[PDB]
Amino acid sequence: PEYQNIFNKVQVREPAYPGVELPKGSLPRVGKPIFSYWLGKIGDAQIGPLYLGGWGIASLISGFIALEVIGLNMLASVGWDPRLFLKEFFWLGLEPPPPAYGLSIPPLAEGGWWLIAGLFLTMSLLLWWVRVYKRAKDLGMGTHLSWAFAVAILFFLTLGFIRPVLMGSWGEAPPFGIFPHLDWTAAISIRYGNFYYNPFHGLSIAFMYGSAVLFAMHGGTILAVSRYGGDREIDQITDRGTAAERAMLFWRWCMGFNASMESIHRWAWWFAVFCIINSILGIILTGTVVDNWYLWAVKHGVAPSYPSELTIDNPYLT
Amino acid sequence: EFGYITQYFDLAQVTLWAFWLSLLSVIFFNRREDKREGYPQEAVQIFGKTILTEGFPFMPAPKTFKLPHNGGDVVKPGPERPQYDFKLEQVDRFAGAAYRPVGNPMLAGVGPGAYAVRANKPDLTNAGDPRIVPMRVAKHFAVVDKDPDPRGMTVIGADGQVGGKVTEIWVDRAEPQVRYLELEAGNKKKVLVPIALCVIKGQKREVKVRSINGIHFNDVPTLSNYDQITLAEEDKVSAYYGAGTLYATPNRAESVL
Amino acid sequence: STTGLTEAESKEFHGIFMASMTLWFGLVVLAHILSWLYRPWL
Amino acid sequence: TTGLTEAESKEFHGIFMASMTLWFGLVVLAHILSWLYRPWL
Amino acid sequence: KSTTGLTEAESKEFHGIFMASMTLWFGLVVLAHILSWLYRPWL
Amino acid sequence: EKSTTGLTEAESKEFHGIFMASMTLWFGLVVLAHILSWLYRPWL
Amino acid sequence: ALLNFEKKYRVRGGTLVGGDLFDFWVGPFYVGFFGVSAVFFATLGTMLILFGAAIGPTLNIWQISIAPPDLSVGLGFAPIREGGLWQVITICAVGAFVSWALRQVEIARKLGMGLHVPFAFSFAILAYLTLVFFRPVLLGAWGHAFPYGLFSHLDWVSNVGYQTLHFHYNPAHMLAISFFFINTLALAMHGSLILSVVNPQKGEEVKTAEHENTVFRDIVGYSIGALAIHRLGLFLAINAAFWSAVCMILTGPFWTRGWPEWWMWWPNLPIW
Amino acid sequence: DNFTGTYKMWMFIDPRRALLFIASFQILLGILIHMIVLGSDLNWHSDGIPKFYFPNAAEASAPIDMSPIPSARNFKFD
Amino acid sequence: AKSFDGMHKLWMIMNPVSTLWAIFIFQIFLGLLIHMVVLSSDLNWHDDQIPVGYQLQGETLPVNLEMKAALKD
Amino acid sequence: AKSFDGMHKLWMIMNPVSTLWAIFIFQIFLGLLIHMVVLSSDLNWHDDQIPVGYQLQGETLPVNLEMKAALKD
Amino acid sequence: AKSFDGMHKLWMIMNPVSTLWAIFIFQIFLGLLIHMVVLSSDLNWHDDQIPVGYQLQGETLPVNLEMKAALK
Amino acid sequence: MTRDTNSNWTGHVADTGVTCYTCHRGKPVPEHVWTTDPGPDIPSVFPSNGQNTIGYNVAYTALPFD
Ligand code: BCL
Ligand code: BCL
Ligand code: BCL
Ligand code: BCL
Ligand code: BCL
Ligand SMILES: CC(C)=CCC/C(C)=C\CC/C(C)=C/CC/C(C)=C\CC/C(C)=C/CC/C(C)=C/CC/C(C)=C/CC/C(C)=C/CC1=C(C)C(=O)c2ccccc2C1=O
Ligand SMILES: COC(C)(C)CCC/C(C)=C/C=C/C(C)=C/C=C/C(C)=C/C=C\C=C(C)\C=C\C=C(C)\C=C\C=C(/C)CCCC(C)(C)OC
Ligand SMILES: [Ca+2]
Ligand SMILES: [Ca+2]
Ligand SMILES: [Ca+2]
Ligand SMILES: [Ca+2]
Ligand SMILES: [Fe+3]
Ligand SMILES: [Mg+2]
Repeated sequence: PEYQNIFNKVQVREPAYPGVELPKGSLPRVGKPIFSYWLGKIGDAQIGPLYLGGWGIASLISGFIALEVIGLNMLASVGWDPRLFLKEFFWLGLEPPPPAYGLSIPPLAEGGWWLIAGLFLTMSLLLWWVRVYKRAKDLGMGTHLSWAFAVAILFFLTLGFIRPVLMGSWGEAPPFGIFPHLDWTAAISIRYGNFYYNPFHGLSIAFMYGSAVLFAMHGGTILAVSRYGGDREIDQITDRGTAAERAMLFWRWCMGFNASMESIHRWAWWFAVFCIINSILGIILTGTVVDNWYLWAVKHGVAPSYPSELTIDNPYLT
Repeated sequence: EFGYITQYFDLAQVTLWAFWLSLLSVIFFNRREDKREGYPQEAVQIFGKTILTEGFPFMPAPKTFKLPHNGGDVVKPGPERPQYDFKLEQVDRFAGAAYRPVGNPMLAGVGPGAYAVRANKPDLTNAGDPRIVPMRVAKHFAVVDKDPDPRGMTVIGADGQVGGKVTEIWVDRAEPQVRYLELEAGNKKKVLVPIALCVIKGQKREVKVRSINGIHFNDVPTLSNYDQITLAEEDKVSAYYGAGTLYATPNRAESVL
Repeated sequence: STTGLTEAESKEFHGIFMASMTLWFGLVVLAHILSWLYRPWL
Repeated sequence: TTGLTEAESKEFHGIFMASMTLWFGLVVLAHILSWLYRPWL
Repeated sequence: KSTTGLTEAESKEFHGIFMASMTLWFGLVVLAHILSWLYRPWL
Repeated sequence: EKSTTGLTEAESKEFHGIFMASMTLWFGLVVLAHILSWLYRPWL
Repeated sequence: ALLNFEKKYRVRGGTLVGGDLFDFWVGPFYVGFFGVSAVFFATLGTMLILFGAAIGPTLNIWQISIAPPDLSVGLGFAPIREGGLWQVITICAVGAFVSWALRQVEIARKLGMGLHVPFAFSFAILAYLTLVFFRPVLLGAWGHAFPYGLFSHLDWVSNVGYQTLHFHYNPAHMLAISFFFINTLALAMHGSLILSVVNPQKGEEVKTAEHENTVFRDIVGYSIGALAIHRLGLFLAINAAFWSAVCMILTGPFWTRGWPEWWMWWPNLPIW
Repeated sequence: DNFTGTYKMWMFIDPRRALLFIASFQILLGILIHMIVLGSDLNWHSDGIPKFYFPNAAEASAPIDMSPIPSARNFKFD
Repeated sequence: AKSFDGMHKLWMIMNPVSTLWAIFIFQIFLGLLIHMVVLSSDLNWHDDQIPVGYQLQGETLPVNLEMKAALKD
Repeated sequence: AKSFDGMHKLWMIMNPVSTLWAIFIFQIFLGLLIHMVVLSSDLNWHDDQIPVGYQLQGETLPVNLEMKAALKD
Repeated sequence: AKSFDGMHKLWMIMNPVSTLWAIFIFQIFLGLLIHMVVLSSDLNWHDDQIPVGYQLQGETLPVNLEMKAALK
Repeated sequence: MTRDTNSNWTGHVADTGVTCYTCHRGKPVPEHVWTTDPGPDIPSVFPSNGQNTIGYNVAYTALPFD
């Protein structure tokens, strides 16, 4: 057939690019850039350099302290054996305090290490937030990447710090494992009567499906007009060429309305952020306001009603 | 009692209403941003009169892009540059009918061969230099061995005939990668072909261009200066190759089954 | 030739390739005879 | 091609074979000791 | 052809010091194991 | 060729003087805090 | 209505079936043979869903449900009131989805562009056909597919999940979820970056491609590129769909225990 | 001596980066040691010295994992 | 018997170094796989406790038995 | 007896440095793997309590026994 | 016995700096790994309560015993 | 115990009942029984939480194993 533009057939090298000049008073960039042939088959081949200033070092100290703690407790749970660590790795975890301790600080091997790791991971993510903000603002760009990051951090803090405090127990938070955190997911659905009848859960699922749909559509459309220079979106925005025109006619003819080369990126932004906004809203109300989502859905006229034919006798009533 | 009810109104309900209203309102703003290009639209009336309409919701107020290196201001939604001179005949006498090109379809600029009217300036780097340039002007580039160097190969043209030979590679300095191949055609002109319309076979040492035919490489649009390319010229070249996807053979626009 | 080898180079490579493959298969057969003597599986 | 001539290849081959033989000798010795200590078949 | 830029004299020098260092390291390892066997024999 | 920070030898001497003074003062305060803690709640 | 620049692109040709008979527009839409087909099948399917709601107990939007046949029908034909309506609607649905994809192909041919979007749509279609055709055929009955109803296909999803005691430990399910999550993250970052470069700090010029590369190399140390992020996008979404189809074809036809017990192959390797 | 030329250290190690590392590390280590000591028998906030100030539970067991969420606040588990 | 004469020409269309590497890698993967498949069957030779069980031998040493006796008191 | 004469020419088509690195890395990985495979079988030599069990030796020291006695009261 | 004569030429094809870094990193990783493997076996030397158990020693101090008596 | 179950618990074993063979199946010690699980070996100052292992009796999940 015709070239599909999925891999780079011919590669070219020039000396590495150090980066746009920073404002005066900045630290130098660390690292000497290297090139990857395999990364260059699909994208850009340069790796590095990297910018390490004040906020991105405090972050990376916090995060690595947290990682050391989590790893060592997982390793103590098998008796220090690395062979068993590799053998049973998906079943290990660091577990939260027993719920009877409330919001106090428990002893170290009965939930205090969980508390330490949570605190250090929190600080890591807030320092990283400041780094992302300043990096985009020192180059003179809008700070749109910090708004979305803030939303994600808020969801991490909701399930984990805010909801456990509003409930009165640290033992309501997830543990640090793979299968352990999957077990937490299932159990919190079972305890509060079926998350499928949580309406914010349904809306966030709507927006996660929509993210996949929209990004398949956009990735397809821009690869399909890259023969007319469509992959260069900044120029198509500030001087509309034939690639943008064809891209917008396609969708107009197909489904009756369209966006522009700049507006589709606002649709992307919002579809990714409403998913997490509804995530926060659905978790923050569970347990603190609603105790059984299925009974809520029945009270508000939402759940179907299968035919019965039988009678089952509740043995606690007999 | 298993399903006893204490009170009908709760917080989850109100919050859900608030969300329905917060969506339903970003739709409004995004739909308004969608109409900074291509509007007001042209509605054709009962007996052919055309008016400008604007849709629902209405168009936003204009905003300004300030382009770098004194590249001017762009207001959007704003004026438009004038279309060129396409000729078309309608096929059926109603507003929703299709059109046919009047002359030679390859040299008409209608259908998949239409193009836009951009600036007559090159695209720039962050330093002020032209962005897309031949590899003899950019003296620091090199093709990575492990990859077939296309310089020298031939340009078979979709009906098996030869179009010409590759003589240069055009690179992109802002993001290092190949954008165009330059070739000498059958009548000894220098023409470009986009790299995203070329299948390169290293062992056969061929480049297959499925879009147009071999004799069609003589009429590809040419450049003013061969040390740079402008936005307008990019559009013209690419559009000429795109017209062949429907006009090269008389059987290409003719219902597969 | 699409690999750049002439016919003489191909003959040379083929000679040594066949010798090496024969030696490898000999060692495999020996390993299986020992295993059958120790722990017969059929 | 690797850019080695035939003399360089001969040299490399000599030392490669010597090294591999010594390594296999040490392996055999380790296994004799292990069989004496804890026989597995 | 793959090369490191070292001449034959530089390689001889590097090799001398490399072998000395490796021998000293292995000596220290042997000493550690003799102490461990005296304290807690494992075989 | 070699990695440098642009400081001359005089600037390095100056920085070193003040760095060592500050570190000594900090360690002094640490020792004082630990003497108080040992007097209040001995841990060994 | 036509856009400012639209008229020079509305030419004839590019079709698959039909020819010059259905080559027109109605308003902004393009019709074609497959446009007629799609609207025909969508209308018929919708009207049959509504009738199946009319013969049920309620017209509440959340509680409508049309269910498939019983497992005793096998791969046969069910009565209209006990499963046959579901079969007719599920024929209409396939007809409409495939029509949609082929109409897309006609449009792209007319505008001179590549067929990436119908190709990516094909994988959604494949996941649907896995749930209604392939899995039911391998298990031997149409009554293994899901009913048509909001809130009522969710009961199906729940009970099918619990038929394996813990469906989170399904391997292809884990892989698909990984792709879904990474796709939302990537879409957020891409949206943010383009908006940020054409909407800079107040009183500044529009930035360039060098700025786009620099920002991510400063934060993270690697930047993938403006054309490869579109590729990465097509890739993550398609893979999500693909591994969903695999995870459902595995459950029932090729595995009948609990899903945690599959993973037992790993700690039983004789190498630890 | 042997440490005569140590001050030349700052001619190839950046003093700005050194300072930024040391401050961060010291503050984080402060927080860490305080939380570690609070999660042990040396804890000084809820140890009941010189007095228990809260209305604590009269009979608080040793908490296990299979537990419900507590009804009132309590800080005396031992 | 002369039907395999031109066989040496195989290396004029197949690259020798690529083929060598492919063969070596495939052989190593297959070696690991067959050893693991046979170790997971009745033919396993590491855990069969032949010629003797060594963990069991360690549990019944007189010193270990006498120490386990003095603890069960 | 004369089949393996030209064998030294192997290094004119295969890169010596790449091959050396590959061999070294593979050997280290295999060393770790075989040690881990034998440690997870009946042949394990760290936990077999031969020549004596040391945890058991620590649990029955007279000092530890006398301290555990004075806690039962 | 003269089979290993040209061995010193190894450093004309293998980079000395890369080799040094690889050796150092591998040695540190192996040190950590072997210490952890031996500590998780019957040879464990931190928790074996030899030469004495310290938690048990703290539970039976006369001061702690007299305080636990007056509570109970 | 067998007489008690056969007479007083028919809400569960309704008119089919149990004999010895229902559990011993011709052996003096039944095949599937349980005791209070101590858990894996961990450091001596670490209390058991009772989960996050393989868990052979709870269908190989990371759920509480006893
Ligand atoms: C029952 C087991 C024994 C035990 C049996 C052994 C045995 C056996 C050995 C060790 C060895 C070591 N043990 Mg011990 N060891 C025990 C308990 C401990 C404990 C502890 C917290 O309980 C610690 C912290 C150590 C720590 C150490 C390291 C000093 C050394 C590992 C070096 C290394 O990895 O370098 C690898 C890293 C490099 C080579 C990088 C190169 C850096 C250069 C060369 C400088 C490094 C300095 C180096 C670490 C030490 C040299 C010491 C000086 C002469 C003072 N052991 C228990 C009691 N231990 C090993 C050793 O002694 O090596 C000689 C060794 O063979
Ligand atoms: C039972 C245990 C004791 C206890 C035992 C100790 C011990 C032991 C120490 C502390 C130290 C500290 N304790 Mg205390 N501490 C207790 C209870 C508390 C409580 C509380 C809520 O109960 C608080 C808030 C504190 C807080 C503090 C900090 C003032 C100080 C940590 C400094 C630091 O983090 O490095 C920050 C360091 C830097 C940023 C780098 C160097 C500082 C430079 C010069 C610039 C920073 C400005 C300024 C000097 C900051 C410190 C202010 C004072 C003047 C020291 N402790 C209980 C009662 N605490 C440490 C200390 O005293 O340090 C002298 C210390 O050694
Ligand atoms: C107790 C239940 C189990 C569970 C049981 C199941 C079952 C059962 C299934 C999944 C499936 C999925 N699960 Mg699960 N799942 C659970 C928990 C999770 C969790 C989580 C956070 O816990 C996540 C993130 C997921 C995520 C997922 C996805 C991997 C997958 C759904 C995407 C998909 O199928 O696309 C595929 C896309 C389609 C099927 C869409 C079809 C599109 C059609 C062609 C177009 C329709 C157009 C329409 C009619 C037009 C309307 C037009 C209007 C004009 C607008 N599950 C719990 C543990 N899960 C599903 C799956 O993998 O199926 C393949 C599935 O069947
Ligand atoms: C009951 C089953 C038997 C058993 C039955 C068999 C049988 C049957 C076979 C083996 C074979 C092998 N067995 Mg065994 N084997 C058993 C237990 C073991 C144990 C152990 C921990 O218990 C180990 C580590 C091994 C390891 C090995 C390897 C030596 C060999 C596979 C090499 C390979 O695949 O190269 C693949 C890699 C390549 C081809 C790359 C290129 C190789 C180059 C040319 C150099 C490699 C050198 C060669 C491996 C070593 C032989 C050289 C001589 C010393 C001269 N077996 C038990 C006791 N084993 C195979 C064999 O012997 O091959 C001849 C074989 O057929
Ligand atoms: C019951 C089982 C026996 C046992 C049976 C065997 C058997 C059988 C063998 C070993 C082999 C090894 N055993 Mg043992 N081994 C046991 C317990 C141990 C313990 C321990 C913590 O209990 C350790 C740490 C070791 C460690 C080792 C290594 C020294 C050696 C593997 C090296 C390698 O992987 O090279 C791979 C890496 C390369 C080739 C890269 C290149 C390295 C170059 C060439 C130089 C490296 C130096 C080399 C590592 C040391 C040689 C120094 C002296 C001259 C001997 N064994 C128990 C007691 N062990 C193997 C061996 O001795 O090989 C000769 C071997 O055949
Ligand atoms: C049904 C009925 C009663 C029919 C009677 C009418 C008659 C008689 C005939 C009409 C003729 C025909 C054939 C009509 C068929 C159409 C009908 C009826 C229905 C289909 C409508 C339909 C399926 C719409 C669904 C719309 C939805 C929900 C979309 C989901 C995704 C979404 C929200 C997208 C918003 C963002 C957009 C607009 C993305 C498109 C878009 C993308 C993705 C880019 O990448 C891009 C790149 C550069 C420039 C522009 C773009 C661009 O616009
Ligand atoms: C052996 O390994 C070594 C040591 C060598 C290092 C290797 C590291 C490795 C292999 C690590 C593996 C890690 C894994 C698999 C981690 C899995 C993590 C997952 C999937 C986690 C999922 C969820 C956890 C969540 C959401 C936790 C949220 C916790 C929060 C928000 C904590 C909040 C606590 C706070 C803010 C502190 C309050 C404390 C205080 C003091 C105020 O209380 C009063
Ligand atoms: Ca106190
Ligand atoms: Ca054996
Ligand atoms: Ca032993
Ligand atoms: Ca000890
Ligand atoms: Fe984009
Ligand atoms: Mg758990």
